[PDB]
Amino acid sequence: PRQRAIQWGEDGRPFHYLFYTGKQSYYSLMHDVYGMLLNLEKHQVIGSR
Amino acid sequence: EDFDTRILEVRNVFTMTAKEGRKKSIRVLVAVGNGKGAAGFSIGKATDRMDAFRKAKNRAVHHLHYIERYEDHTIFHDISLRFKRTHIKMKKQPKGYGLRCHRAIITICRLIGIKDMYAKVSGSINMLSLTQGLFRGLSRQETHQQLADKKGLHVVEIREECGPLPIVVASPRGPLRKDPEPEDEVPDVKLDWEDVKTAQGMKRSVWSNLKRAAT
Amino acid sequence: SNEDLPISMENPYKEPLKKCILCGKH
Amino acid sequence: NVESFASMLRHSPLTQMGPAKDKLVIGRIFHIVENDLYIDFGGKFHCVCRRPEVDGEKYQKGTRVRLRLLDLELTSRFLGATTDTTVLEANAVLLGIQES
Amino acid sequence: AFVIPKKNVPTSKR
Amino acid sequence: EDSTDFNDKILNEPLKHSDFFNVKELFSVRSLFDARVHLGHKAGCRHRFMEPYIFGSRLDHDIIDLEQTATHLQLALNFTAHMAYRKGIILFISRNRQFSYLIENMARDCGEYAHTRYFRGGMLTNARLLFGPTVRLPDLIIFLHTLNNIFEPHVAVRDAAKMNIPTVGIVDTNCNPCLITYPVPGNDDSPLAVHLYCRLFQTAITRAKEKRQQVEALYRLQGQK
Amino acid sequence: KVWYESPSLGSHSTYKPSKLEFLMRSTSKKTRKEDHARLRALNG
Amino acid sequence: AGSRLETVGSIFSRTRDLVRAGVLKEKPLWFDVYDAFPPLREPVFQRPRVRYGKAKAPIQDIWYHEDRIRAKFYSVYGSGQRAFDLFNPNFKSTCQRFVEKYTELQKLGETDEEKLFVETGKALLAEGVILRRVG
Ligand code: FES
Ligand SMILES: [Mg+2]
Repeated sequence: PRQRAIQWGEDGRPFHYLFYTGKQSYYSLMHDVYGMLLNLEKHQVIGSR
Repeated sequence: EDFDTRILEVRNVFTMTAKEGRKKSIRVLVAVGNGKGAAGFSIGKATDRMDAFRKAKNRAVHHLHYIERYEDHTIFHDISLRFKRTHIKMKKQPKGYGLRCHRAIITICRLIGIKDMYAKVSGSINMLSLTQGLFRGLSRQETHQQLADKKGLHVVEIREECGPLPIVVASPRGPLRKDPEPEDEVPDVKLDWEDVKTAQGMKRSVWSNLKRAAT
Repeated sequence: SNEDLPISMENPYKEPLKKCILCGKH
Repeated sequence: NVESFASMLRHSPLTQMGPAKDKLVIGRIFHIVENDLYIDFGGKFHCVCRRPEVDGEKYQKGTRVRLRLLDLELTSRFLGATTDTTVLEANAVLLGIQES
Repeated sequence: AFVIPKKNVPTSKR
Repeated sequence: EDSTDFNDKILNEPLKHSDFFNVKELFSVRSLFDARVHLGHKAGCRHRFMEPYIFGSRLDHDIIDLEQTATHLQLALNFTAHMAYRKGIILFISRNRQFSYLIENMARDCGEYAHTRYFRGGMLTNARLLFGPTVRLPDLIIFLHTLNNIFEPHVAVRDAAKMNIPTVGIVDTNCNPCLITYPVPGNDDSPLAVHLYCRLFQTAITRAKEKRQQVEALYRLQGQK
Repeated sequence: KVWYESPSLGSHSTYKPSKLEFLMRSTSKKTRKEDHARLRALNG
Repeated sequence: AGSRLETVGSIFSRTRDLVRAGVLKEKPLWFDVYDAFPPLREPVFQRPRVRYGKAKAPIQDIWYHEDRIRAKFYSVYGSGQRAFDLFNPNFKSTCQRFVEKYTELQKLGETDEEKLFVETGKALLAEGVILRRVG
């Protein structure tokens, strides 16, 4: 089974700024999507599931 | 390794359950301490008595109080407090007095490192109230240095064995006041009738001052 | 001391209390 | 000769306004959710006003508008409460757009 | 100091 | 032999100066006043432990004394800069969703950490189980909002004290500063106030990290020769 | 308060009775003691 | 070994004491910084208590002398049809312009209140200001 890599180095500092959420990958994705929705505002089916 | 653990209470608690009727679990109260002022207590709960011992003793080590000791043998001043319905009155005592206290207090005092103290427990004698009531009172005791700093005066100890020699035990780190502490001709302090009745020889008990093993 | 400090007084913007339609009438 | 806080407070427009009830203020739309316009008008809390039916498309992010203020912060104390419940928004009525 | 039985074997884990 | 000089020239030297990072140049009572930091909640929402930090009530709206905020903010920024200098882990926490995106970006930009999402029970008090026995917890937690969405204290305020973590926190007039190590009375609602705080902390943290690199680099060049 | 209970910890929470809230809800969640009150009073 | 008794003292006192007792082998990274630059108040848990009887908060209402002039101006002339611009830190409303003129005329020695208010309205009308009496 795919194994998550270490989430910190030797000094103990986590690599990702959302480490302490416990869901850094999920919240990093929500953070990226929420940011895109904002930039659009500043600027302004059958075959897929 | 520096910490010792002592059991204070082992109880069988019986829970009525929707489908399984009366079930039996264990509630344990244990105290931990290193004998140098650091001590704590924790409750442990489990179906087995030995799992409760592990939970209580391991949890207590993360809830340690620090207790200040006068000359590393007694408390800094007389402590009288009530926790819920349990009253605990503790008296500062000189070296060689030993621990003349409730057996549970004796156990806890050896973990904290207090060698000489008198304590009297009144009202409800509930082990849990006594334990946390004891730790609350011992953790809120003002040391002599704090008294000197708070009042900006010298703390001078008068010992009858040393006669009239004044022994300064604490001096304020900040400036030293020049105005003497007001001398109220009569203090408005509340007194304990048990303490007063003893000093007046009117306290008669066959159980007081009995010969007991070294504690 | 300082001229811009607040001054103690009664609320100058306070509104009058409400009155019933018959307040002040026999 | 450094201005003190007491001086800043005395001469601030928000202090000089007095009570906020029935006061006309200029706001700025900074966030829009469907037909809900979030308008900042210089106070602690923004107000939320529904897009007017007439000239609704003129109200966009950054559009400056005229408001009639009612309360700077909507708060009320409910029975059995030790403190006040606040909705964290001001109460204001949207009148229209400000133009030069 | 005294002995309490050891709680579990660490290998009994993922 | 060489470690004591390292810790003395790098770790102990900054602690001998009143403002080693010059964080007083980052703000002024006027700059705070323009960001509406003095605006507090209504008197009916006032917490009694916030009365020391309140200038008064202007028509039932509490005003925060910016003279105190300036002194408290100086202490909070100085502590935060020193912890960044020492390479401490700084975690920003806030549940105000109006500023979740802003705060998360400020953390990433300064090289620190943000937790603006739902705070799960035991993130700090049970971190070894949730993350692993070798997990390193934060050395400093900075609250831009100390209350959760139901107007109660953020659980991390209590849990930070349990784990002996110092806390910096913006405390509005309805907040409880008792357990916050370095409280900073200020408006936590206005976008201008929150944006200001993020600039100050981001700048204080970034300056301290560059100062740490400068000193280390100088200490090495001089060491060889 | 009265015999009618008002001790709810989240008394300051903003009541949001909408169709979208029902979909974004924990399936485990069950109605609290004073949760029916708002429904009984909103229907009135 | 540590202490999670967040209601017993402060993180500094609890950490300082356990360091002395030898319970904590090393000081935490923040301890030396706290020692050098401590907060104004030591962070000790306190339980907020409710006031009863004759106990009242010391917070005082913020008032100024000119507020009396503002209350009368709003009563007599109402709020100006001009809109407040609270973004401009130097904005001056019709009331503030009235207050400044009222203050100037008072410094010229006039002391009557009803007379000092009528002369102020005339001065502004001469300057072109619109003052529509509410009633
Ligand atoms: S309000 Fe009814 S008599 Fe005055
Ligand atoms: Mg606030």
